[PDB]
Amino acid sequence: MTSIGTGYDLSNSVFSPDGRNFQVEYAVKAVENGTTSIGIKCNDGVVFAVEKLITSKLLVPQKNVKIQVVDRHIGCVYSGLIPDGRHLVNRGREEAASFKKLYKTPIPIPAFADRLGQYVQAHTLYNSVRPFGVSTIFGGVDKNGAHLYMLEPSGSYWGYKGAATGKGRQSAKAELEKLVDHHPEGLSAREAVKQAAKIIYLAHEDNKEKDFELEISWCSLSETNGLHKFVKGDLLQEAIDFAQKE
Amino acid sequence: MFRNNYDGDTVTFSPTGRLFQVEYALEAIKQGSVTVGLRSNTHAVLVALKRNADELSSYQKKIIKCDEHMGLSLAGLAPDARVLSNYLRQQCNYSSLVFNRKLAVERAGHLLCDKAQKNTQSYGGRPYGVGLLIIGYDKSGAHLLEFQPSGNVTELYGTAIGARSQGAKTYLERTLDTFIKIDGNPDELIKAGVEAISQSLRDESLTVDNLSIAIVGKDTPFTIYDGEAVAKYI
Amino acid sequence: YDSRTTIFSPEGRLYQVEYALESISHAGTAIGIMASDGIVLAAERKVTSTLLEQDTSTEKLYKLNDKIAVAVAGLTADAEILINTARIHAQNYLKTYNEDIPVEILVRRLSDIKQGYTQHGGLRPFGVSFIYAGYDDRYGYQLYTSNPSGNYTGWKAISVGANTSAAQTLLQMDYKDDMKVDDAIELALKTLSKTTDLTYDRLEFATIRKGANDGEVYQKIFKPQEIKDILVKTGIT
Amino acid sequence: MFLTRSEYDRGVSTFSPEGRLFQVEYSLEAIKLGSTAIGIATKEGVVLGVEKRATSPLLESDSIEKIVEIDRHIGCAMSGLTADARSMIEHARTAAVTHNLYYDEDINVESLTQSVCDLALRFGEGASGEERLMSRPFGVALLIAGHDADDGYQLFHAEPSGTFYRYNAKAIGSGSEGAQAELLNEWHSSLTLKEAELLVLKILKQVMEEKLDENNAQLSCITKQDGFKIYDNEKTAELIKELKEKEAA
Amino acid sequence: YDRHITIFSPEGRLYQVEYAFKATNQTNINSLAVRGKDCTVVISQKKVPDKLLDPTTVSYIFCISRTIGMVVNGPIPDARNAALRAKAEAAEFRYKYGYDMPCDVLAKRMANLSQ
Amino acid sequence: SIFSPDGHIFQVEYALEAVKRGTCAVGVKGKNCVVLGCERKLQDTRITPSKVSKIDSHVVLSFSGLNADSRILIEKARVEAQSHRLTLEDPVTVEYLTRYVAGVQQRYTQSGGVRPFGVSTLIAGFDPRDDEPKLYQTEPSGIYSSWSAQTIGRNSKTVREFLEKNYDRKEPPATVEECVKLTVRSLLEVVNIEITVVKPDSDIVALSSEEINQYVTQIE
Amino acid sequence: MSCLVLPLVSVGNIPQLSIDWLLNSQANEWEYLEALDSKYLVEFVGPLDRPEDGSDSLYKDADMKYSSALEVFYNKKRGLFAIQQRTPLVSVNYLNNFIVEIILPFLSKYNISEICIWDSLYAMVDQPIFKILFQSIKYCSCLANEGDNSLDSQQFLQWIISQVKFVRPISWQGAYGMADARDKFVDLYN
Amino acid sequence: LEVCPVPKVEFYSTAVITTKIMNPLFPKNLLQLTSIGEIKTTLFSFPIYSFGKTLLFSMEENFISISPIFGNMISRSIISQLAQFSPDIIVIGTSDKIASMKVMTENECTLQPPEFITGFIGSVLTQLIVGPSKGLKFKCLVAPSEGPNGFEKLSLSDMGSLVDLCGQWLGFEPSRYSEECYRLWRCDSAAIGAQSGLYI
Amino acid sequence: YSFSLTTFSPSGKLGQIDYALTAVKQGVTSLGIKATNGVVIATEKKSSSPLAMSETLSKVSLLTPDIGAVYSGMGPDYRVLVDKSRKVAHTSYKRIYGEYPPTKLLVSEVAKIMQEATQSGGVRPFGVSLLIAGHDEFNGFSLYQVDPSGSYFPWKATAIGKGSVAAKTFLEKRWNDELELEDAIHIALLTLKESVEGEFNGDTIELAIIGDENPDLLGYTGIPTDKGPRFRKLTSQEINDRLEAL
Repeated sequence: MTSIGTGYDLSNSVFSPDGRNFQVEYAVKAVENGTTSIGIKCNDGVVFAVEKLITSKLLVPQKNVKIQVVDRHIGCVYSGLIPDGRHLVNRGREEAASFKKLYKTPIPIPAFADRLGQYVQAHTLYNSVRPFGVSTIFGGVDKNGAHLYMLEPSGSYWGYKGAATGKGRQSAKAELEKLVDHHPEGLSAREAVKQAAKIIYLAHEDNKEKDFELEISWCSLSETNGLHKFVKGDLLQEAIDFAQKE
Repeated sequence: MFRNNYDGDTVTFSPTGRLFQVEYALEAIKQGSVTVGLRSNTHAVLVALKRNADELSSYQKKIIKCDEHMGLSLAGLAPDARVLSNYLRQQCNYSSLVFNRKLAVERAGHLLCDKAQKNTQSYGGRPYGVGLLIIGYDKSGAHLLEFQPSGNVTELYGTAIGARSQGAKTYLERTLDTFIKIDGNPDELIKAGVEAISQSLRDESLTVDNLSIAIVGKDTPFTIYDGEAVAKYI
Repeated sequence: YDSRTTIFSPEGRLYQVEYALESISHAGTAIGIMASDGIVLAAERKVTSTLLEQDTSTEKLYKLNDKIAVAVAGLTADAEILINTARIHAQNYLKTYNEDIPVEILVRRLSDIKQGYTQHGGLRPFGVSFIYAGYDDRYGYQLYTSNPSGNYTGWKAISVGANTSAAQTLLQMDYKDDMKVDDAIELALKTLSKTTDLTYDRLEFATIRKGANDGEVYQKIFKPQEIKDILVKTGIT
Repeated sequence: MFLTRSEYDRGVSTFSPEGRLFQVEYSLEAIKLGSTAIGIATKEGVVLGVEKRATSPLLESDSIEKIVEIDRHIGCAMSGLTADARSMIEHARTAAVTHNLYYDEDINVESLTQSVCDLALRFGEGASGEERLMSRPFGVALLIAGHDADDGYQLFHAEPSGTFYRYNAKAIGSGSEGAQAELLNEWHSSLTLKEAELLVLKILKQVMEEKLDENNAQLSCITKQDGFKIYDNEKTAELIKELKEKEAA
Repeated sequence: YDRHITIFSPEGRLYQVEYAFKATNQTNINSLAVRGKDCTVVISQKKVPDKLLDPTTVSYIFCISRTIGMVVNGPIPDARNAALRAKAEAAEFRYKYGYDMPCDVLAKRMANLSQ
Repeated sequence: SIFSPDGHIFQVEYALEAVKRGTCAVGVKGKNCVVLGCERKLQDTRITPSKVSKIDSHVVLSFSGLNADSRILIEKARVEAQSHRLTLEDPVTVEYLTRYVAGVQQRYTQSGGVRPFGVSTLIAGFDPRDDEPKLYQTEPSGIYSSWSAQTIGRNSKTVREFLEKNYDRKEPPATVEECVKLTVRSLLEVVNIEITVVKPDSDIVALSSEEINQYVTQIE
Repeated sequence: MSCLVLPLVSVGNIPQLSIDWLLNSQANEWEYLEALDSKYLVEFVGPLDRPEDGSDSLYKDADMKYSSALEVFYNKKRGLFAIQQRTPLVSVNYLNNFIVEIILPFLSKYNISEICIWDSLYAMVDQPIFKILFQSIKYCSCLANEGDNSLDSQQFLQWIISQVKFVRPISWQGAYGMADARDKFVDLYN
Repeated sequence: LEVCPVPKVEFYSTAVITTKIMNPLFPKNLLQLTSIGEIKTTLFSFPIYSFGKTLLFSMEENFISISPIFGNMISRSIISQLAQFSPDIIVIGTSDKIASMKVMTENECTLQPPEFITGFIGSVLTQLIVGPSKGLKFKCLVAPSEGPNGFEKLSLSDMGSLVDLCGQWLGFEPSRYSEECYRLWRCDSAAIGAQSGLYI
Repeated sequence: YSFSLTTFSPSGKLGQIDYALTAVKQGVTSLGIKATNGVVIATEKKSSSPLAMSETLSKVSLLTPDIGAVYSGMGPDYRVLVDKSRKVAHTSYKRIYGEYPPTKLLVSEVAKIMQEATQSGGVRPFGVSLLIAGHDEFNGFSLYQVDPSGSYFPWKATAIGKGSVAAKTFLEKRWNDELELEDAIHIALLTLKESVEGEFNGDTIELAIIGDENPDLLGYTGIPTDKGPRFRKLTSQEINDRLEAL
């Protein structure tokens, strides 16, 4: 804003005279074209959900899975250039394994968050690479409870109560905010699942032209014993029915 | 005009967050000739139209076996296709030697994705400018995948890529309900495929010289039909 | 594109080499004159302040070994790098053969180093030209130059640095094919006097000649006062 | 809506907006700069001929070497920036001899061809993922001629883009547009080696500015029994005589 | 070149460094550090407007070692890059030299990396 | 960047531009010899590097173009000549040595961060145990070829036209003296001149200014 | 009264882009007048551009179907002449020809009291010295960097005007390609 | 400096004006081409053709060697000499500034901004629309291309479209004409991506 | 960036070295004066905030016991050169001979370091000029300037940085070849007083001498052959002392 930083936006890791890196902000524009994804921190866990656009009926349903697991206890979902997202998850898997190998205990969530962050910011350091074209929502359970994070193309990340990214992010954030206001005492994991389905459904009105498929996962002390699991079967359908009623 | 400033390498976002070098790579596929993939629950099939340079030349192979239960078809840069299919052959082989395990098609797609992705994020090289249709038969049944220059791999019932491929792709959407049910009937799945690719012909006809067909399925290893082997379907 | 040092121009020219030569043509002038029984090196100092410590330095002439010296024109710090490789090359040859290095062999090697920078590697060439004065038992007294092109040629007399064409003209005028080392000195001083944009504090001076006591070869890096006393006796006082 | 300059064609790794690698297509263009080379395959062998194109009477045309043996059963003709053929030829010979050391058999002609094309790719990523061996594509092409037990007499066209086609007859280098068109009309499956030999001279005489003799043209062939032979001036001049005396018609 | 990489401008300036200084104010928060008789206190503003954030994870202060704290002015990802580096330097120092890295020594070390 | 749209290689074509700026060099084959001639102050020339270099006892190389570039080729050639003696137990043929030298040149046109040699060369002499004079020319591109007589460098187009109408392959100069003279003649068209005579079985001799002056004056 | 604005073909094509902002933001007060001889230009034939706001197509002649390399435009009110130039000079040598045979005569005709010249400059003899010698004159360069100067050009025109609502020519919509960007994104990364 | 010289240009029913890239559309025998010359100078020349009741003006372009000033002056002559005979004009060429096949007339511009046409057919069309001798009736066939002038590359689709439309306008039969054109197209470097085996 | 960033321009000049000098010319004045029985080097201590403690920084640095340096230009470039200079004195000299290098050779090593930054790929030249004062047994006292190019000259006295033109002039008038260290110190102060805008005391001035051996700074007794260091930096107190009775 000057959205276009003429003369300073032609290569990564260049500071504009106002101290911006335009390539990183451009990488953000690609993230904003992606499908909506969200995360909800709940009482003893975290829930993930993503909008999957049915571009053609030729897509085979329930294939083309977007949510990924890292180690056994961490989920990742991202919006934007999906292959950048897999690339980042591959790195996270090595970092996790490497931590677990020296220290034996599974990588704690804030520790995992910073491994991804440093790697992502390392890609804003040199003109020989470009920034990641994804924002990533991720987290899980550790010895300190549930943690949920969002990580941007700059390498910036913070912990969240709820997180949304992608095309329908403004709508989703609004519902995430109502949710927060309405639940000072907390949100059960099962509740968060249903509420997550509703939110993805509302956000979809931005991509209303195309059909979509809902994908949901969670990690919860009481529901999955702190392991990452995909929400499936009845619980899934129950959330789908609930979302639709609204 | 503005695009001209941001499309120099794959390491540069445009102000709307496009990577034009990857978008241009997609266009390389349209310079290839059409190929179709489709499947039921028992078999997966590829159909390709092969080109010749003139009447004195051979027609160029479009279908490459990667293992007993997996192969692909290509449209776009021939060298790229050679590089990526050799890579797949190696990954299948690695899976067999170390694990005594056939590489799942879904896992093949992921490995392919990650390799192509790297070419899109670092200076020095270029995205792969070729499209791949991958068929296979593993423990979870029959599969068809489409590979894009961006690295993105998608699982589909059917699709078409290359020049004039829209016709076949429309025909496959239109016939979807029917071809996915062709089980235990490989010649019929092939007929559907030939019919689909036919929708992409412009004043040209399928011959024993230009038509290539591949099939894999339950109890059916990846097999490539060319020459007189394709006549029954013409 | 002329920023890039190892690529041809469309006329088959090498720009960085050419510009390095421009830089040298603005350096302090250096002369070298070969006599029948000796060689003379002279360099007029680029820098002049009254506060400059003129004695204890000599920063344009350098001994490479007992028998070979150089006069520099260009970036003095560039020179030092190549001077040091040369001294090492000369010592390796002495270590391998137990003989002193033939002057041309030392010269060719430095010329090869310069040449290298013009064909590969993307680094700027050295901004130096050298006049080599030396003696060996194969060719006796010798004079060579080398420049950032990596070319080298032998001379009976020669100059590098500023006003080179003015100097060359005078030397072409008053050079006898078989002079005496004391005359070549005089000629050198005159020629530097006719092109100076001239006192002892602005001069470095050296000779390589038969010691006359006896049969051996001697390198004298003239002290400041020595330069004075030789500046008067030739009537430049 | 303004006309501005385009850097679509500068780097070898750069796509044009419609998916072309222009630096690579320019290397394909380079073949035009070469002198004419022509290959013709029959059921009795493959004929390879070239225009020598001495640039001065002082050139000893005998040292113009644009046809070389790869192995006893494979020869080739080059056209373009021919100094680039050095590596390719070397690699081919090593491929053929290495295949025989390791497998006790002749390398199949297509394999050899595929092998030369793999080397050609080495300005970028190798077919097996190797890192680059050179800083630009070659600017030369090859007609590779041979025989093997699986596919008999074969003729291949190897491009500096690391791709190839098999041909029944093929002409490359300057003047090949017309030469190929003649080949389109005149080639047929029942051609004898002799006819194929004459058709090559005939097409060369047409395309060659200078008048055709045994010093500005060279023939050669591969037969299954005698393998690759470059013909000498004597034999070729005889063939040229027979061509003249046949065009009495 | 001189507007993009750390080479001299004709005025003998480094623009990318100057521009890097501008980056430090982008988070729009102030810090101050004060010394006591026997303590040092660092204080920094904390602005968490988005109510979806976990404010407890928002911090520009870092425990570098048992004795060294650091507060950063500038964007968090460059902030956390430096924090990680200093932590590693401080650990290596104690291992190699057998005593705790002094604050001024850590500062100099990071200054050098920066130069 | 590397190729023009019509397929030339830029740097290579620019390398040829360097040779054109170079001093004239020519070689001509006699019946039982090969002569090399080159063109050229206040400089010492008994110690100055000559333009013709022995590669082995029976083979020489001359050049036109970027002078300093030629030393790398001369050195590489001399080493290879010894390697060949060492491993094949026979010295190089002139043609072999030419391939080697040209191959080096070609390579420098296909490696990254490396400039092509701005020199063309004449390589001449007699194969071991053979008395047919040999003469080859190489170019920055790595092309090479055999010549009855050839010229490179500035005004070589003039000199070449001279040799085309004064050299007759049917009757090559029958004596070393004729051969030298024709070489001296060819140079006087565009010309201080060097001449080096190579006879079979290692008779390599550079003519002094004196004997050369006996030639030029008579011509004039 | 009368003033002609001559944009130069310079760094980032901002003069030309400036002209586009001016003429389309003032779609009502402006009219196509005539072509000038594109003899010394890379010659050009295009469709008729027309402002991004559904307003009128500045080409009031309902029979004219094409645009040209070199076009003068006329403000009925403020008495101004504006040249839009699609292409650059066919060579650097014919700049002299172009000024003499095309610019000067147009200046004589129509009796222009003053010409204003728009130019761009870039970090690394400048054309008006060529032009000037071939004579009230206003203006010259501006400090610029390519590319996407859709916003630099406005700020330039916002700057000159001293001394409104901004419309793009509908051509700008295709300045990143004709192909839909949303369609490309979904194909590649969905 | 001063004013530079400009190429002096020295000089039926249907006139076809095009460039050398479109040679495959005119099979020399099939329609029996004849010839007459055409020269220009500056301080180059190319042949005119007939077949046999229709003229063919095909300019040679070359980004590297032939300045567009020549084609500017050539277009200027060809159009002026032609206007005083009122023939029906056909212009055929390419553009790297267009996204699809174009067919245009004197009263219908199917270009959509910001698509446009240079350089020689651009010059030709400028003369036919603008400047003196404007008003002539023409149809214009343009195919998308890439590459510098004189080194253009086309898709096999677009080579096909050119053949249909051009044979049809010329009133030939879509059999022998198509077949003879494709032969010429495949021998041309315009299709080098397909002929090389690069794209399959 | 594997290519030189310092290259020749058509005038034959090397821009990056010139611009480096410009940075030097912009720096705070510093100077050196050589006496018969010592050398002095001096500079001003501009504190870029009053809350800053300038004592915690040092513009005059000991390189060996007998050699010290001061600078004008970019401070951090200087700091880094100081670290490199101390190390090279041990690695290329003291560890081989068991002796500290003589001044002119240590100057020569630093010159090499600077020359290298003007030729190696991917780097700008150093933006400092150093004055270096030393003593050694066979050459006695010396004084050198090293420039961003790697050029060095020996001085009897000189000044560098902002006020160097007037300072060099002042020094030309007052200098003679019989100054004793105390004269040279006095003259250095008077000289620095012109350049100094603002405060002028022992706290805004840094000053060191190379003079007599100080056995009291050795740190141990018992090796009588062991020479004390000749380098000594003057305290705030010592500098004020001279300033009052100026």
